[PDB]
Amino acid sequence: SLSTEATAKIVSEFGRDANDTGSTEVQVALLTAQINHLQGHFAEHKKDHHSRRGLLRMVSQRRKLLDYLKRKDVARYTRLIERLGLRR
RNA sequence: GGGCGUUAAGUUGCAGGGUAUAGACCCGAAACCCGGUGAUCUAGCCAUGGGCAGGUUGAAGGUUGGGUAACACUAACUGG
Ligand SMILES: [Mg+2]
Ligand SMILES: [Mg+2]
Repeated sequence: SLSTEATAKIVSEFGRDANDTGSTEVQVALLTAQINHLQGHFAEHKKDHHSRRGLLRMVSQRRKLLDYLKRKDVARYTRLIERLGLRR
């Protein structure tokens, strides 16, 4: 689950202060950040089915809570995906 | 007693009739063996030079976009 140090960086700008660790902005950011790095892990290995199963949770959850906010505070999303990368 | 002999002139030439060896009345095989001449046709190969109007289809490969959590996937265009 990446480094205990890491994510320290990403709570800023996304969050209003450090240890504001629960804004939906950050977890999404935490998830993507892992996922992205973590796609390297499945390049090599790749027949590591089990590890993948955990991945999709990250992806499922990410997407599930990326949909939550779509209902609350409009364009509190259109100010973060492009800020990050993903709307495919 | 028996068998074969003694009682029957031969021989050397010349001509003829046969026969033996020879091609041995004449013509005639398909073949067998020896030694030469042939890859200017043709089979294959070896160098060295030529030839294939015109019209199709459109593999791999590349680029881009869609698609994926990432892949798969898919669309043009390019390519030949
Ligand atoms: Mg562990
Ligand atoms: Mg010749």
